Amino acid sequence: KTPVTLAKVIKVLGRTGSRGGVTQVRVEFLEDTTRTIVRNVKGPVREGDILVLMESEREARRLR
Amino acid sequence: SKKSHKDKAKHAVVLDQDKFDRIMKEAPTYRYVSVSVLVDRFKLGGSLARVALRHLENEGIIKPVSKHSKQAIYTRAT
Amino acid sequence: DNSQVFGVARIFASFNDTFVHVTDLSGRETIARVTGGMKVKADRDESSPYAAMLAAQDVAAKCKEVGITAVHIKIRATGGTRSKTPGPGGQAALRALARSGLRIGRIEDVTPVPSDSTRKKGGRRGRRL
Amino acid sequence: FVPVELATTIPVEIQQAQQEIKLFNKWSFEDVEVKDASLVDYIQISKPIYVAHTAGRYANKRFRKAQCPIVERLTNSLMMNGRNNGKKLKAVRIVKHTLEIINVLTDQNPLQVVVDAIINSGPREDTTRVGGGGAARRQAVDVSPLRRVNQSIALLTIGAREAAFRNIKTIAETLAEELINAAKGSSTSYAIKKKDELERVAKSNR
Amino acid sequence: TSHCRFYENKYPEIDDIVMVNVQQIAEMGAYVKLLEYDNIEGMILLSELSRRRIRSIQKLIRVGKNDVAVVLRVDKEKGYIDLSKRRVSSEDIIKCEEKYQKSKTVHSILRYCAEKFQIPLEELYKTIAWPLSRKFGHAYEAFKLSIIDE
RNA sequence: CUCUAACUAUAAAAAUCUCUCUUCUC
Ligand SMILES: [Mg+2]
Ligand SMILES: [Mg+2]
Ligand SMILES: [Mg+2]
Repeated sequence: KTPVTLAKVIKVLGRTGSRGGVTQVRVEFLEDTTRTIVRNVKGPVREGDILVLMESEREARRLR
Repeated sequence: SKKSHKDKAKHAVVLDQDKFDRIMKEAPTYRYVSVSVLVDRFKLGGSLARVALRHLENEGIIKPVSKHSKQAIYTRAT
Repeated sequence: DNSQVFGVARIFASFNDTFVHVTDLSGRETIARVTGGMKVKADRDESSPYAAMLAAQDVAAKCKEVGITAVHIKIRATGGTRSKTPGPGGQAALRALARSGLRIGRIEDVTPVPSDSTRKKGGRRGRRL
Repeated sequence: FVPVELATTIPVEIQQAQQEIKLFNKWSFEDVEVKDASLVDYIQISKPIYVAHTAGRYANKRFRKAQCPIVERLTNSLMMNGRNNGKKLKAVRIVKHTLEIINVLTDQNPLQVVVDAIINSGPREDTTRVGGGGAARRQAVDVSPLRRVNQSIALLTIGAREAAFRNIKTIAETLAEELINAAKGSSTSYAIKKKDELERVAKSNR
Repeated sequence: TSHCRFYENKYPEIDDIVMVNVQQIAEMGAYVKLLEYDNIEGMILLSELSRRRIRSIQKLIRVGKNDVAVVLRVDKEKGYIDLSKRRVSSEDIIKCEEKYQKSKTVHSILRYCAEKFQIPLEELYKTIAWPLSRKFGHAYEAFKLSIIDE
């Protein structure tokens, strides 16, 4: 099964990770834009970009 | 080092009458006719792949696309 | 009341291997015992939020098929003499139950509290890692 | 159509109605679409270019790599493994032959095939090495679309090079077969295989 | 021809034990062939590889040789196996290796018979070996009884 | 001359060290 969802990132909540490569993204689900999640992105990204996810409810904590 | 490939006859290099017949017959119905692809069927060593491949262009058995050296781009003649 | 068939979640959430175990509203008949360790392998993610999420989805499916629709949730830390703090998987399990269909009512903390008795494990100086 | 009077006459197909800027005067940048909405804005099929090779100031700001021509970026990333640094003309000839092959095999206007391949070979979940000393375990994150396209193009070119090394299939043929197998779900392609491995190892180490 | 499964199905089952041979270790670990079941690949990534701290990478893997293994997840669409080696207790490893020894021993005899009669090994396992393993728990014990009882 | 609200998720291991001391006055 492929329950991927597209979420448009609206805010970059700074950067985290051991070496400092992964970024906080506040994504907003393209379906039902009422909902917002924070997640962790490898690679550069700006506001307005969209992301593809398999897991949807996983709101992972800060990597450390 | 050691020859761990232990391959077969490393491709045929001398042509045979049946080989001639099969190249003439099966030149169409294979969209791509390039020296490496002719070699891929174990039939052609490669040195004559360009040579026989050129021979296919004697009464339009295969039509060209590009003629850059170090390759060949040929398609089945419609 | 439109016949919401109530049940109880009774979340147990420690620093290790959170538990989700639905019983009847009377707290006697088990439904969907499936635990934190069931759906994770490395045994380190036992307390991880994802473990709680997976166990929660399995419980949600079994609970919906048996018949319990609304679930009353109680979160239990390790309790007793041990550390008084809700497990990290508790929040994830609660959120996951909240999403997956089953309705929610009357969440309260059930973590036991002693009268500071039965001297806690560790010694005087305690864990000196 | 209107053979224009010139004292130096451009050949016909290079002259007639060039108000129709295209890739090689052979493949159309029109009729080219991206399936996913994730990789749009990071694939530059918007501007039609005569040669996938352009001296652009495309490394000054943070995201100027986004609007480089995708076919030009494929040419540029084709040159790898020292013995082939620079030599952009050879990479352009190789991509031209690959475009020819992508045309004649499975007609499917080749720009659509290459964009479909890079779309379906961009990994979406990767791992980072959060493990400090004791629990040296990697934890899963999801991938930015720019990282997706960059990793997909790198994976495609590296698989092409690995296939073509010390093999009779010319690098053009290997790159073309890589792109063709990537456009479909064919797990025979190196890029799709490694991307699937990455996604699955992310899923295992969520 | 040497091939075919040792157990009932081709795919390994969840939460079982196998013993696998290692051939290759790329970056994330070793995806390796199985010698207890069939011949497909299954991966051990580095997190579930060494019970001790990850100090020796090649010394504990020893490319080319066999080792106990435990299957965690199965993807019953394509042939992908998730597998580990840390998670086999000291009590367990001995029964693991005993089951492998039994499965390996039963293999060679039917291999000989299949080679001699040019019958696929799959057919011999389907016909005689599998019903014996159902009757007696294992086929080698069935052959030991065959020496005693016809 | 005027008012009490926001709260997070850190511990793998790391032992030892040979000379040689040289100064302040118009
Ligand atoms: Mg200490
Ligand atoms: Mg201390
Ligand atoms: Mg000493």
